[PDB]
Amino acid sequence: GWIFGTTLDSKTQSLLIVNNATNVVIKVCEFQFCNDPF
Amino acid sequence: NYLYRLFRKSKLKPFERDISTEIYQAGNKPCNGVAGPNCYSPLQSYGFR
Repeated sequence: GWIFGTTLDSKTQSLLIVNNATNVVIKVCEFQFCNDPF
Repeated sequence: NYLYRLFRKSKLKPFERDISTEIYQAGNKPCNGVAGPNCYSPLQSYGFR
């Protein structure tokens, strides 16, 4: 996956294209907790 | 209830949106979240009558 945004900080808008082994692979919402996941 | 934005440092590329609100500054001294001197609210009501 790849995390897109301008400044994060719940001020501008972000994008959260990810990928997994399930069927729901793309999940785009306004989030701020995704800083450095693994 | 209806609102518009009239203060922005830059322009808008077509088909884009901006829902954020802040306190605009057009001087050297920053507002730092204070809406006082040289600190404008960029979102202003239409005031329809």
